[PDB]
This record gives sequence, C-alpha cells and structure tokens, in this order.
Amino acid sequence: QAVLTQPSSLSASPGASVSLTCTLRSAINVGTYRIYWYQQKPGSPPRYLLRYKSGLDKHQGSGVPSRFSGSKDDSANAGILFISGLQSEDEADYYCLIWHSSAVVFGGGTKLTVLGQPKAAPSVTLFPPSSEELQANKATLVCLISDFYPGAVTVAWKADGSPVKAGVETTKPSKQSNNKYAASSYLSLTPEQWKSHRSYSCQVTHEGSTVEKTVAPT
Amino acid sequence: MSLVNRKQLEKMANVRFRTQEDEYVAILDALEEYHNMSENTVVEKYLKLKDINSLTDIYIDTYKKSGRNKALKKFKEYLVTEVLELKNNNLTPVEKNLHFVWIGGQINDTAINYINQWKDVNSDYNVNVFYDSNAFLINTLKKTVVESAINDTLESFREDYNKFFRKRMEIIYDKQKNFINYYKAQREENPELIIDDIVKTYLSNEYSKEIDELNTYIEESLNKITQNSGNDVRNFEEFKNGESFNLYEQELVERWNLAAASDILRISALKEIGGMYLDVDMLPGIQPDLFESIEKPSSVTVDFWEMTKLEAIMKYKEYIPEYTSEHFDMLDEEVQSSFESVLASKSDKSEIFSSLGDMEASPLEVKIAFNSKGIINQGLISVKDSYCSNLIVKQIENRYKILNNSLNPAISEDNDFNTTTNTFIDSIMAEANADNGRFMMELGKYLRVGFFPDVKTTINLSGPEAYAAAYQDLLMFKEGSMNIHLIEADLRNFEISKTNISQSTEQEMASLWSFDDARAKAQFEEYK
Amino acid sequence: EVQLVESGGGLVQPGGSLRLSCAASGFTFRSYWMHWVRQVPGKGLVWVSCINKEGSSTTYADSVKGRFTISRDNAKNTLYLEMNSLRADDTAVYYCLRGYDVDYWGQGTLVTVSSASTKGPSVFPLAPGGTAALGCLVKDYFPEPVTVSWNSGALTSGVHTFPAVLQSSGLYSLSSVVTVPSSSLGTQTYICNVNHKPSNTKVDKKVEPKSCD
Repeated sequence: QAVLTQPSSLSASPGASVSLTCTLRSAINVGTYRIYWYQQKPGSPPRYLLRYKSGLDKHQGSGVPSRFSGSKDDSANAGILFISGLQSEDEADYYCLIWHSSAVVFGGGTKLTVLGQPKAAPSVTLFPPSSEELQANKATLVCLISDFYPGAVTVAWKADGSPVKAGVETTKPSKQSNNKYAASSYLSLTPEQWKSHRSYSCQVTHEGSTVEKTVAPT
Repeated sequence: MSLVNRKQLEKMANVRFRTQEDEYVAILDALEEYHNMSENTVVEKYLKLKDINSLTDIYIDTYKKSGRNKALKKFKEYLVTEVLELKNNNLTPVEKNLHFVWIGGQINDTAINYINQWKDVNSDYNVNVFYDSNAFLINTLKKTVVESAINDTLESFREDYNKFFRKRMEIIYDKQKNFINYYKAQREENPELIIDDIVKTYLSNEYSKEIDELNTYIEESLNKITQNSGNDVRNFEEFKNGESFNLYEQELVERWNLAAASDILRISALKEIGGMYLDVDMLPGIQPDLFESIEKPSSVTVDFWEMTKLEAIMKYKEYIPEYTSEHFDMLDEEVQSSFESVLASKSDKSEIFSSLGDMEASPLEVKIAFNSKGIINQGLISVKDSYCSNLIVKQIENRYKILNNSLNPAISEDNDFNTTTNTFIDSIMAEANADNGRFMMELGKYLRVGFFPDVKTTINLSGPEAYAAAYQDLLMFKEGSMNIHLIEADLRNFEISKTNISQSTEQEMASLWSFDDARAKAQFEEYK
Repeated sequence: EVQLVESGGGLVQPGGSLRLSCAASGFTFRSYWMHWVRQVPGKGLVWVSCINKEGSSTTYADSVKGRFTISRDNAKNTLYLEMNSLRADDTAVYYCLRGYDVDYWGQGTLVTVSSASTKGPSVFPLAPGGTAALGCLVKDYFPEPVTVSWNSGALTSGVHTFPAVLQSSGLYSLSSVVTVPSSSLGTQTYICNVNHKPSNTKVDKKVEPKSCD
C-alpha cells in the first residue's frame, strides 16, 4: 500500500480508552523501527508525544500526560497509541513517523473526535441572490449551516430535484463562539440559469438525518 | 584518501620474472572487489571484502620464501589503517538511551541526585536505571556475613593483622560455600523461589534477622527505584536467552560481587538497546565556553582545577546540595569572585552543562572512556548491535569459560579454602598457554575478589582488559586475543570526548581508597 | 525554553523564489539535525528536506529535488531554505523542526504561490425561523486577510465570520452572519464593516429586510 497508513477518523466519549494504529505496509518492513507520535490541536503546530521502539527504547515528550502510551501489536505490523482517561482536551489530529530508506515518512492522520457536549442538529439557512448581486451580473446562492456539535456534514446542491456539482466550492466546519460548529457553502451561476430553473435546494446530511431547504425565483 | 587498489598493489608486490600465483591473484581479486563496494554499508564492508588479510596471510604461509612477503606485510598494515578510516568517516545517529545500573541494594539519594542532572539537561533521552527485582538483599547478605566473619575471627585470636585477613577469608569462603549449597538445593526443591526469598530465609534462620523488618527493605527499595525513572526490572528477554546470563547470576549470587555483575550487564545492554552507559558517579560535561576567562593558576594541578569547577557550580547554583566545596574553599576571594560573577551571568542548567543531543558513532565501534591509568568502563557509547559490542561480549564470555573450566572442578570437591585454591591453581596452570600468560596470573586471585588487597582479577575478566582485547580483535582481523599488544596511542581511537562526561565528580573521586601498604595495621583498631 | 521562529514566507509568482529563515534559541543549535516540513492547510504533514549536524550531507524529497536547497549557519543560529521554481503544489505552511529523532516544532510561516493580483472586495447584503438571521457576502478579493466586524464592533453575540474559500478564478470569498431578535428587526440598523487591509479598502453596508410585492 502506502508505506505507513493510519485510519481516517474515530470518535469516543470522555473517560473511555482508545488506541490509534499506524499500520505500515507488510514486506520490507516489520516492527523493529521507532514510532514517533504527534498531536496537533487544530490551529496550532504539532506536539511531540512518544517514541516507543521497545520496552527499553521508549520516550514521552516533556509535558505529555502519563495517560499517553505507545506499544506495537505484532502480526499486524502496526504501532499503537493508547490514550486512557480521554478528555475533550485530547481532540486533535495524530500522526506517526518512521525513518525509511533515509528520508522520513508521515502517516495519513487520525481526526480523533472526543464528544463532550450535547449533540445538535444543523440550522440551514438558504439565501437567494440579492438585487445588487444581479445588477453586477453574477448569481450566487449561499447555504449557511449553523450550530451543530458533531462537526462533520455533507452538503450537496440540487436544481429542480436533479443533482449538480458543477460550480460549487465549499468550506469545512469551523468552531464558533458557543463552542459548536458552523459551515458554509456557495453555488455560483449566471443570471440566465437562476431565472430558468424553478427550484434550488442545498441539502446537508448530518448523523443520518437530511435537512433540505428550497428557494425559487418569485 | 583510500586504500591501495589492485593496480597499486601490483606495483608494490611485483617481482620481475615471477608470475602471479593462484593465491596472489586471490588477494588482487578480492581487493578489486572491495573498491567496487560503495553501495554497501560499513559493517559488511569491514568483512565481506575487507578481510583480505586472510587471503594475504594465506600467501605468506604457502610461499614462506617468496620475495613479495616483505611488500605484502606492509599491505596488511594499510588494512588496519583503512579500518580506522572506515570508523571515522561513516557515522550514524545513536539511540537516545542512557543506561545506569544499581543492583543488590536500595539506591541512595546521592546517586539519584547525579542521575537527575543528566535528565534535566538531556530531556530528550530515555533513562533506564537497571535493577534486579529479585535480588535486593545481595548487598544486605554480603554485609551480614563479613560482620559475622570477624566476630568469629576475633573469638579465636587471644594473643598483627595479615594473619587476620588470611584467617578471615577462610571463614567467609565457608559461609559462602555454605550459602551456595543452600541455594543450589532450594532451587531444586522449589524452582519458584526467587533469589530474595532464599536470602531472607537464610538470613533469618542462621543470623536471627527480624524478617518482619526485612520485607520492609524490599518494599522501600522498589518503591524508591520505580518512581525514579526506573525503566528496567529483571526483564530483558534477549539478555536472559543470551549466554551471558548465568555469568551475571554467578557474580551476583555465587560471588556477591555486585560490580562484576554490572560489568556483564552494561556491555550486553548496550549491544541490545543502544545508547550510552554511565556509572552513577558521573556528571554531564561542562559547557566548554563557561570558565575560559578564569585563567587556571600555573601552580595547581589540572585535576584540582577540574573538581573546583564542579564544586563552584554546585555552590552558587545548588543543583546538588551537600556537594563539597572541599576544593573550592582554598582559593582567595579574588578568584572566588571570578566564579560567583560567571555563575551569576547564567540562568539555566543547560547554559552550564552541555547536552548530548544528536550524537553519532560508527556501526563498528564502542566508544570507551579514559583517565590517567588507561581505559575505564565508567562510560561507554555504542549503536545497537555494533560490531565492537559483539566482540566485547564474546570476549567476556570466552574469559569466563576459561575461568570455570578450572575453578568448578575445585568447587565440586568441597574442601576448605586452601585445598580448593591449590586445586584451582594447578588447573589453570595445567590448561595454561603461552598466549594467556599475563591472563592466567591474575586469575589465581579470583576467590579473594572483594575481600583482599592487591587483587586485579575483576579487571582481567570483564573490565578494561576485556575491552582492549576486543579492540585488538577488531584491528587484528581476528577473534579471541588473550595478550594485549596494542599501544596506548592505538586505543585512544575509541576515546570518549571530555566534553560529554564530567569524571572529576565528588563521588568517583571518593572511590580511590588504596587499601594496601598505605593502610598499615589500621582498620583492625575499628573492630572493637 | 526551546523556541524556533521561522520567517520569509509571503506571496510569490509561480516560478519565483523565496528564502525562509528559521532562527533557533534555547538549545545548542549545533549538536542537533534540522528539518523542513510543509503542511497544505487542511491536509496531512509532508516532509521536505533534512540537513546534517554539520551540514555535510543532505536529503530532499522527490517533489522538491533540484528545486530546493537546505542551508545551515551554525554561527548566526539560523536555518535556511531556498525555494526556486515554485509551483502551486508548494503553497503550504512550512515548519522547521529539530533533531534526528525529531522533537520540537516552530511557529510555521505561510507560503502562497498564486498568479492573481490584489483586488478589493464586493459586498452584498443577505437580508431576512423562531429568531431569523442576516449577514453580509464578501466575495472576489485577493490577499486573504479580510476581517469583518459588525455595527462598528457594537455587539458580538451571534456573529460568525466563515473561513474563506478559493474559487476557480483564484479569488477568495467569505460570508459573515449574525443572529438578531426578530422583534428588533426593522427600526434598528445593522451594518457590517468589511476591512480589507492589503487592498486598503473598507466597505460599510447596511442590511435591511428585502421588500417584495
């Protein structure tokens, strides 16, 4: 595969114990290397965490809580990162290292989501093009997803029920003031298209549920 | 530069009107094969096609009268040199591991204070402070026996010394040989007893020890060592499968030689983990820039100026309280002001002590420390499974194999101390050799190790003598050298820099008690 | 206290050059190796270049081989990276980090490789469910630092400016929204203050509920 591979993301509740894996493809590679772990709380640079190569060749970064530990699970070639006594202050991305044929290789990263707040549903608000942004040519619909705690959504626009993704750029969720999440999505067009189809939608999906707003030229 | 190539060697060992022999070409062929080895690493460079010496020494034993012998003899010299060019020009980073050893008793606080100085300046290094979890009472049982060995010595001495230490070792050996029979027996009846169980049982039965207050010393010793970095225990799966283990248990249980069991452990742990070993009496090096502005007085030894440096750093910073200003307190205030001002212009420990950082060494070498009397293993550096570390372990293993082929026959005859020494001295004198002449002499003193003056056996078994013997095996392209014939200028190739370690500490400076003629009858007066 | 602070990052034409400079303090700047690592914002970490303790041998990544050069000045305790023939792939945040087995990271300096030139923003109102909400639309601009307050910074409860998004035309757009009571809507003016620093522009727009017949 890809030299050194991690899972995409995982979530767990506070207090629980997790274990992240940094697997590394089989073959010319086993478990006789060091595994260097890193924590990057979003918006900040990484933090050194551990180094575990053996019972006698291990290390924890200065200031790392004692609840972080590393080992290696044989048969699967992977290195592990036990985090017992989970807390919301541990929500971050996690990368591993290995020195290979010289050079140094990272992992994909694990977006660990420690949920320590009441879950909330998105508040979708869909704005048509304004009178101003139509005299200047151009037609732009703005879908604004606000206030929801499981900060992982999936947005997709529709026109007259049919789907379309030609001409959509979309932001990823971001922390707001009340410690929840909010994301935005825009759909660019031309005044000819906005005045032609009947409906426009924007449909977000969040925890199986699917909100779907709809506006129309009146 | 490099080594001579095939064309060059053809010039040296050419003899006009003398064709190339089958084995002379075997040398030229292997040498040419060598210089086409840039894709290969250092280790298998050193052998796969850098023995050559072998194919060369073959030519000199077949054609003893050949003209090329004189030239090829110099060629073998250029092989030793190329090995040193290999060691000095190809360096890989070293494992960030620091190894200490405290076995047999409770770790005292002075040793922890010295260790805490390495952790504070080198916060990027793992610290392993190896201890045997099964043998905390080996220092306790050693003291008890010799304590009782003098009470019984003086009981039958109503009227000197010399005759004292003589007739005392006889008692110690009997009480020693008695415990070894109890151990070998207890381990047969109950294989599940550890060394500590057998010792508190023996100490309680035959010495009336408050065993209630013995299992307290065990609990406090582990509670102490486990919260001070520890990183150890009788674990080491690769050390227990290795042949070097029942050598360590022999010096630990059958011999009560706490240090000699450490000599066996340190070189094996370095070879399996990588890093740097230190005695607990060593301190990090001092920043080379610190005291360059304080000219050392021309009427003072170099060692004095070295201890006063550490004593000053501990006086105006007090990283280690109760560190003697014994040597600092002998300078005028004109000079003590020079130190106090410089120790004011620094605000961090790492401004004063140099960190190790990203160290690098060769896959072939094991770097050893130095003092005035030659090499000393109070400081070792090696990468994991370095070629030298394997040679030192085979050297110590080989030397003990010699010790026991002759000693164990006399232990099995269960005589007193002198009949056992006479049987042991003949056995080493029998299977003796002209190569190990310097070795077998120091071996006869082996039973007296730990209980007498003028006994240098521990050095010749698993100390400096074994390390130098391994360095010779490296440079002579052989294995199993018994007689050192390397000059001091040769051995300094594997020297540890003086800026990485601070040797003139209060501690290892306080372990130079001569214990010989400069004692003269004394210490016996203590026994009252 | 080990600190590493890099600088030199900015905005460059695709093909231009840049000289990043990480300055080291708190440790012996010798004694240790150094690296450069870039992080495309929103993606994983990716290694770039690594230099020896003494700077004798160096290793580069396959992406920047030939285009990049790592340099180390042990006197002026400082590291260097000279980036030539820049693509859009190279747009990221570049960190300098310490040691063979790598320990401490720097602040990170941002490097952007784009072709477009500075342009002010265009601002369009988003006029007015249990409380309802309104906002401003700031789209088509360059250099990304666009800050948005509301009502000259009056009340900040309910305000959330979204992160900007790069359009196909190489220009950025963001939006800022604020939740107001449905009662006070009308007969209470809500303006938004867009302040685009690099283009030296400040647009102030009042959002009032749309009137339809």
